[PDB]
Amino acid sequence: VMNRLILAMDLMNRDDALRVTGEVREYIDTVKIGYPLVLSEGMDIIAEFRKRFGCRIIADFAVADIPETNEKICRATFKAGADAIIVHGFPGADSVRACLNVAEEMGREVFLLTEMSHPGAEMFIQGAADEIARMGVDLGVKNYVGPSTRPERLSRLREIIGQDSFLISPGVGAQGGDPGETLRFADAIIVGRSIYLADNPAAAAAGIIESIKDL
Amino acid sequence: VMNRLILAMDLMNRDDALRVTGEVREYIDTVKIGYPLVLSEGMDIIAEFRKRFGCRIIADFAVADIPETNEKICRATFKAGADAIIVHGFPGADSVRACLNVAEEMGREVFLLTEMSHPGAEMFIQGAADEIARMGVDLGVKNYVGPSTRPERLSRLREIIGQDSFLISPGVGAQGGDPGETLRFADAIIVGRSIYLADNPAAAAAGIIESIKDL
Ligand SMILES: CCOC(=O)c1cc(=O)[nH]c(=O)n1[C@@H]1O[C@H](COP(=O)(O)O)[C@@H](O)[C@H]1O
Ligand SMILES: CCOC(=O)c1cc(=O)[nH]c(=O)n1[C@@H]1O[C@H](COP(=O)(O)O)[C@@H](O)[C@H]1O
Repeated sequence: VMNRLILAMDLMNRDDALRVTGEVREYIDTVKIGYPLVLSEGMDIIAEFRKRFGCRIIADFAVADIPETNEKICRATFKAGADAIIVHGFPGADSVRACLNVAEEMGREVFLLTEMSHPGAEMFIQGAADEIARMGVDLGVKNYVGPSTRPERLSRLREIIGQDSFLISPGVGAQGGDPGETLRFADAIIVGRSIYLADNPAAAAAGIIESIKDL
Repeated sequence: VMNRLILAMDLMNRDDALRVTGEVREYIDTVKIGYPLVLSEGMDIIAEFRKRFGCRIIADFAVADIPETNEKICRATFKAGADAIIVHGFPGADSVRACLNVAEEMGREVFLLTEMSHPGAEMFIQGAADEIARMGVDLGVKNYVGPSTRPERLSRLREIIGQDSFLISPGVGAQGGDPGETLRFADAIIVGRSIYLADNPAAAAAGIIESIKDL
């Protein structure tokens, strides 16, 4: 992805989300849109962004339901124009496979969320995360999400998935993660608040990128 | 809830969802709306149903993100008129607490999803589910979701949460669960396909209810 930087656009107002995304578009080719924006402004926001900005859109829907419901969510999401969808692995292999099947049908991609970045991830997800990643490998998943806040975990994830899999990583900036350290293991970093709450989002993005280029 | 039966309205077309819900409304007072319908028709569908049918709406959004994102999802969902939201416990206590805080702010309810009903739930969720339920109890959660497909698990869940907590249970009918057995432990059952794919949804609902009344 451009500059190895993915914007997490979690503003909840269309006007603010369009302003910030336009201001930083010279520095990214990929925007992650989640439920904060979609549930406030509608699924049509995905195609609007995709067209306006000529970006890739990752729908961060943390998909975490039974196979039949996951199927439906994925189909609605790809019908709305998303390039990829983020799926939890904790519901197990049939739930993941359901999403992979729809992505295969519709020519899209699944990202498997393996271990989360926030403190509560230590309670239950972290102990399962290596197995969740191995399950991904055995299902043929090629794209993964793991935590900037724990680069030792992010290194173990990378070890499981191999060098050819694509790994993106949230938790940079606001949550405490570091761009450069995270990019030792991840292919791209996700950044939300450190850019979209900045007084100058373009300057915030540019500053991050200047630290990425130095790598 | 009326007749201890909650409709899972996972049709993806507004006209079909309104037809079926209207046909079975004499038999329920509570509809569960999830992402299949909301991502196809918009969040406005919640208030439309709530008003048209004078039902309670549970937003089944399987909320499974970091605390700050969960906050945003909950606020958008309650702003849309939902009475309650379903939240995963697997992301840990801070993610759950974030949802509880918004519900307290907005006079709404959280349901904690503890153990899922599909086969893949055995991989990772089932081994954590008793702890997830105990975490719920220690956070003050009063409403829970557990699986009709495993009534021995559903009994253990009930044992943890006590007799005063409210427990609802999906997996009845299509997934193999039985109404009467499930209602030995759950206060209400969730039913989707066995009603909404039936040639006569009202007759399907009535048949289920006639088996519930016999209990
Ligand atoms: C939960 C599914 O989505 C994610 O991508 C995600 C997983 C995770 O472990 N950590 C994480 O922060 N994210 C998401 O990535 C974004 C992080 O934004 P920020 O902390 O503001 O830089 C935000 O949308 C959050 O919901
Ligand atoms: C995943 C969050 O939501 C749920 O309520 C849920 C959890 C679970 O373990 N099992 C389960 O079936 N559900 C939901 O409950 C509904 C079951 O519908 P059905 O099987 O058609 O009777 C459906 O919306 C499904 O997504």
